[PDB]
Amino acid sequence: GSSCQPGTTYQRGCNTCRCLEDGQTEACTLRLC
Repeated sequence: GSSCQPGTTYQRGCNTCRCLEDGQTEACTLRLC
């Protein structure tokens, strides 16, 4: 398995994240929480 499952969506605390196609990178929002 990779560090995230590509295409999955979840939260990191108050931020929303998406696992990118390489399963080793994620796109998150920029809230301070």
